[PDB]
Amino acid sequence: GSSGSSGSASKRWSPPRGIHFTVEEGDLGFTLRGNTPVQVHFLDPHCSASLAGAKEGDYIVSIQGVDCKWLTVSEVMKLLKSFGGEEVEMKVVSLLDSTSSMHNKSGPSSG
Repeated sequence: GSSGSSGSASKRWSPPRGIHFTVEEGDLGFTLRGNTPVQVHFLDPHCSASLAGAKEGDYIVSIQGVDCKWLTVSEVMKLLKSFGGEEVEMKVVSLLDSTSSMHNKSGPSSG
């Protein structure tokens, strides 16, 4: 095991979660947007993945053990489809990064 050393300036991802559900080869209830790692854009609350115990913006890392960190949307989609109607184990990690920031303002117009 290990913890770390020195203040290495670099992004940090959370730990991978363990989801348990049965893919749906008809209505996943969600989609995959972006490039990679693809995220979970829950479209339906009564979907499946969500009902399992997932969240939004969930970045899939692996599916049943498969590597889904570089894979895109098509890939994963297939990696998921393949496991249609089969209880798989999806792992997602949360992204941590600064947020909010000051910006310039604008002025209204007359009439």
